[PDB]
Amino acid sequence: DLKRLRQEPEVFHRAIREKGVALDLEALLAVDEQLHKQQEVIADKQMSVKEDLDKVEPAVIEAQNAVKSIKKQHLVEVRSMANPPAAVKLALESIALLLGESTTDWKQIRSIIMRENFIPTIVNFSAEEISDAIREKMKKNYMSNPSYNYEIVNRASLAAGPMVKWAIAQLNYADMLKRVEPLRNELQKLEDDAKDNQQKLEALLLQVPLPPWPGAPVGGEEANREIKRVGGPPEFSFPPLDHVALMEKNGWWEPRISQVSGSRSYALKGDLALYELALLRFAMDFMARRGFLPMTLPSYAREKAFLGTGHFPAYRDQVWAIAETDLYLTGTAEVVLNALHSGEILPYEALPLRYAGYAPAFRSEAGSFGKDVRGLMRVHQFHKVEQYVLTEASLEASDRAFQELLENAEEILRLLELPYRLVEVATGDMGPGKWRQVDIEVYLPSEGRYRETHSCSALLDWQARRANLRYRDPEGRVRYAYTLNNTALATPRILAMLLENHQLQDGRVRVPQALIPYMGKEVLEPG
Amino acid sequence: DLKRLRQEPEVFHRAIREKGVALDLEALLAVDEQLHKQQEVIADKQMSVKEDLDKVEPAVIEAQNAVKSIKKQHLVEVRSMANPPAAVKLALESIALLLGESTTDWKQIRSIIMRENFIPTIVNFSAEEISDAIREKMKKNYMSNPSYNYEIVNRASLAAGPMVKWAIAQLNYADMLKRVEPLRNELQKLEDDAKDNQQKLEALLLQVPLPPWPGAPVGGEEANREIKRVGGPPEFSFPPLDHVALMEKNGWWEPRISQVSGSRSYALKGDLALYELALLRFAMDFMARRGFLPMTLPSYAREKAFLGTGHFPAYRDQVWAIAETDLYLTGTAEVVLNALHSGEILPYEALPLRYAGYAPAFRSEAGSFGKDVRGLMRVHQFHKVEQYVLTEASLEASDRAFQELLENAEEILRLLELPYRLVEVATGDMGPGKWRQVDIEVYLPSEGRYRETHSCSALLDWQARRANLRYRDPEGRVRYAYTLNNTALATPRILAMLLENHQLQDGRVRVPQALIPYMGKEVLEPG
Ligand SMILES: Nc1ncnc2c1ncn2[C@@H]1O[C@H](COP(=O)(O)O)[C@@H](O)[C@H]1O
Ligand SMILES: Nc1ncnc2c1ncn2[C@@H]1O[C@H](COP(=O)(O)O)[C@@H](O)[C@H]1O
Repeated sequence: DLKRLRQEPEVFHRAIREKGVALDLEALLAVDEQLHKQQEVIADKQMSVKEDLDKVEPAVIEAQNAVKSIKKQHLVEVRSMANPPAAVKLALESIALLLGESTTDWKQIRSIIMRENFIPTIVNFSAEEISDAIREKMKKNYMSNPSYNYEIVNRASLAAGPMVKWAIAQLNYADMLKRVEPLRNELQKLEDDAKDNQQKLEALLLQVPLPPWPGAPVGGEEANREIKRVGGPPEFSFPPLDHVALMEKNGWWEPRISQVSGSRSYALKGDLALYELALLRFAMDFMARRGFLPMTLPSYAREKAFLGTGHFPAYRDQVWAIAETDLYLTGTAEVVLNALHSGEILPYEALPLRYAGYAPAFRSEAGSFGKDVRGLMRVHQFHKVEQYVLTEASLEASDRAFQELLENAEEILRLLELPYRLVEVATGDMGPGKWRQVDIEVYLPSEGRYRETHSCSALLDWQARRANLRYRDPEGRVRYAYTLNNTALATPRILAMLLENHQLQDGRVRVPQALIPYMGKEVLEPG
Repeated sequence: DLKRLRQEPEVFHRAIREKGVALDLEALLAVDEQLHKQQEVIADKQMSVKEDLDKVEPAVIEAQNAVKSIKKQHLVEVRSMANPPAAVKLALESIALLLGESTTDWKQIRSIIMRENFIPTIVNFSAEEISDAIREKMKKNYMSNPSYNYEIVNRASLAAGPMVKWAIAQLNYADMLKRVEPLRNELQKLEDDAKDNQQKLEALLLQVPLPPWPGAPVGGEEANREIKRVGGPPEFSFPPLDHVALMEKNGWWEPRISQVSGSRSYALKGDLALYELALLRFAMDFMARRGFLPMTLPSYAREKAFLGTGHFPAYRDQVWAIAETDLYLTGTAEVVLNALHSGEILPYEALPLRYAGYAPAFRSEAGSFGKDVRGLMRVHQFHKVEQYVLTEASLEASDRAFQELLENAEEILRLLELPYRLVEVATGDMGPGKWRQVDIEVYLPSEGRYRETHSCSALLDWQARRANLRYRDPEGRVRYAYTLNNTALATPRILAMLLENHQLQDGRVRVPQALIPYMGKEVLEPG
C-alpha cells in the first residue's frame, strides 16, 4: 500500500530487516515518484501531437465529402475532354500522381475518375501512405503552380475543383505527419521508459513483506524453536528398518520407476498403494466432519494465481512450467483455492470460507541437491489435502482459524498414532507474506529426528491484496480479507513416518485404528 | 523387423491401407538398404585409418617406455658432464625442439634437461602438440644429420639414445596424423550422413503398423460394430437435467476454475468431490480382488516411455511437456506401466503381469476444440485407474487376457449400475499398433447417445518391440512379450454418466449399491 508505506517508514524497514528481505524502500518510492513525472510529461506531449493532427483532419473530411458529392454530369464533362484546360489537367494529374498511377497519359487518367472504385479508393486513402518522393513531386510540379488552386480550378470545372481540394488536404495532412514524427518517435521512447518503470515498480511492490507477529522468533532458520511435543521416539526391542528397507522387504515399491521417470520419483505397489489412497480419503472425510468444504482441483493454474499467493515471483524456481502453454503445475492446492474468488466482493455472512482442497502436487526440487535423496521424503509429484481459510479482517478471527487449522493437523496425527512436535518459525524463515508460521514435524527413526509434515501459516491481508480478495463488512465498506492455510495430510512423506513408527518385529507394518475401516485389516500384507 | 518385414512386403502393405495409415514402405526399405552401404563405406575408411595409426603407435609406446626406463644415473652422467660429444648435443637439442623450447646452448639444454619435470614431460608429451614448423625443422635439421642415430648415439650416452628413438617415433606419428588428416575428415561427414539415416529410418519404423486380427470390421469408424448391450437407456417420469445442471443445482462444482486455470478444467465440491475419490478407490479395490497388482504412479516420464507404447510419435501432440526438462506428462498410466520393464528379460514364471495402476492424467486435447468444451467430458487433467497386462507371446494368452480385461471393465459398469454397450473397432479406426480394439460406451441421456468410457486393446508384440519388453520361455529362448491394456475407471467423465443416469425427481443423485459402503450413504447430499 503506497500511501501506507510513506506514513510508515519505520515499521516497513523493521519488517524488511526482520525477514532478511533486501528491499530498498526509498528507491521504490523514488521509482513511484519518477514514474508519476514521466506520465504527466507523456500526457502533455501526447496532447501536443493530438492538437497537430486535429488541425489537418477536418480538411480531409471536408474534401472527401466534396469529391463524393460531385454529380455524374460533371465527372462526364471531364471524361469528355481529349483536350483539357490547363488548370483542369493539372488537377487530374495530381490525383493520378497521388493514387500511385504509373501513367501520365491524359486519356489514361481521365478514366479512373469514373472507376467504380475511384471514390472507394479515395475514401480509403491514407495520407500516411504517401511517399516523400510523391510528396516532393507534388510540391515541385503542382503546389508551386499559380493555377493549381481551388479558386482557379473550381471556376473551370466543379469536378476538378473538389479534387484539387482533396489533394491539397492530403498533402497538408502528409506534411503534418512529417512534422509530428520526431515528437512521435520521442513519445515512443518515453512511453517505453514508462512501461519499464511500471514493471520495475510493480516488481518492487511484490517484494514488500508483511510485518511479522510480535511473538515470532527474530532471525533465520537457526532461530526456529520447538514449542510443544506430543508422544515420543518409538523404542523397538528389535532392530528397526528404515522405510525404504521396509518397502523392499515387503514388495511395496517399484524401484524401476527411476528409469522410466528419472530421480525423485516413486511408485507404490500392493497394500502400500492402497494405503496411500486410503490416507487421502481418510484426511478428506476428517476435514469434512470438521466443517471444511471438500474439493478436488486441477494441479495447474495461470501465472496470476501464483502471483496472488506469493509463490511468484519469489519461489518461481520451485515450479514446473507446462511448455508451449501459459500454465504452471501447482505445488499446493492453495494456489487454486486462493485464486477462486479473485475480483469478487464476498458477502460478510459467507465468512469464513473453509476449504479442504485435494490436488496432485508438483515441485521442481531445483536447488534440493543432496537433500533426502532416497525414498519418500522429497519427490517431484505427490498428493496433498490442504486446509485453506479466508476470514474477515480481524486478528481475533485469524487467531481463531490459525488455532483450528493447527488442532486439525494434530488430531489427524493423533488418529494416525504418530509422535510429533510444533516449531515456531522465525521471521527470517517464515517467508515475506507471513504473520505467523508453525510447522508440525513427525519423528523419523531412520534419521533420528523430527521431519516437517505440516506448515500452518496466517498471512493477514497480504495474499488478499495481491489476489484482490475482498469482502463487505457489517458497516457496509469493502475491505481485503485475511487468509490462512495449513496441510491436512500429504503422501507419500507421511508414509515414511508410518512405515518406520508402526513397523512390527517380523518386518510387517501395523495400520493405525482410525485407518482400519479404510484398509479392511490391521496389518499391511507382505505382498 | 527388417528381414521379417521384407519377407512379407504384402502383409505390411495390407496393414497400411487397412489402418488408413500414411507410410511409404518402399522409401523406408530404400533408406535401410542405402544405410547399410554408408555403414560399410564407413567401416572400411575407419579401418584404413587404424592401420595407418598402427604403424606409428607401437613405436611411440616402446620409446615412451624406453625413456621411462632410463636408469637414474645416466641422468647425472649427461647432466653433470661439462663438454659432451656433438651427437649427444644434437640428440638433446632435438628434444628441446620437440617440447617447444628450441635452443643451441648446451647450457640451456644443460639447464632444461635438469628440471625435475624433464622426464615426466617427454613421457607425457603428445605428437599432436608438434607443429608444422617443428616437423619441417626436425627433418631438415635433424633427420638429415648422420649422427642423429639411435645406435650412433645410444653408444655415447645411454640416456640420450632412447630420447632419439622417442623423438623419431614422435615425428613419424605427427607425420601420420597429418596425412590421415583428410582421411579422418571424410569420416566425420560420412558418419553424420549415416546418423541422419538412422534417424530418418527409425523415424519410419515407428510408423509401421500391426496387422489387425482377422475378425475386426474393415474400413473407417462407420464400420465399427455394436457387439453387445447391457442395461437400457433410462426413462424418467420427470424432465432429466444434464450433468452440468445437476452439479449446478446441488452446489457441486466451481465454474470459477476456468478463470484461474483456463478452459477444459474442472473443480468438484462437497459430496461430489468425495464421490470422485470414492470411485477411484472402488475401482482399485475391485482390480485387486481380480488379482491385478494395485499401484500408484507418477504422471510424467521421459520420451522413451512414450516411444515404447506408441504415444510418440503418432500422438505427440496430445501430450504436455514440462518446460526445461526432459519430461512429459502422461495421458494414461499405461505409459509408466509399459516402460517399467524395458530392458529386462522377464522370467517365464512371472507371467502374466497384471497391473492396476492409478495416476492423474493429462492431455493437451490438441485438435479437439469445439467438442466437449463445457462439462466433465473432455478436461485437461483427470484421474484414471488403468489395466495393463504383459503376457507370453501366445495368441492363447493374449485372447484370455483380453476377455478378462473386457469383463473387468464390464463388471465395474454393471456394479456402477450404468447402461453400456460394447463396440468392435474397425481396422481403419483401431490405431496403428492394435490387434483388436473393443470400446465400451455408456449411455448419456442429455446427449441421447453412448459415449466412450473404456478402450480395451491387444497389441501382440507391437509395444514389446518398441519398448524392448522380453521374457525367457520354458525352452529358455528370449522372445518379445505381448501387451494389452484397458481402462478400469476414469473420472470425471464417468461422473457425468452417473449424475444423469442416477438423478432423482427432486433433483438429487442416488449412489449405486456398490458405492454405498464407500459413501456412507445412499443419496448424494447437496451443499
Ligand atoms: N517434494 C515433496 N515430497 C513429498 N512431500 C512433500 C514435498 N514437499 C512438501 N511435502 C509435504 O507437503 C507439506 C507442506 O509443504 P509446504 O507447502 O512446502 O509447507 C510438507 O510438510 C510435506 O508434508
Ligand atoms: N480428456 C478427457 N477427459 C475426461 N475423461 C477422459 C479424457 N480422455 C479420456 N478419458 C477417459 O478415459 C477413457 C479411455 O481413454 P484412453 O486411455 O485414451 O483409451 C475414455 O473413454 C474416457 O473415460
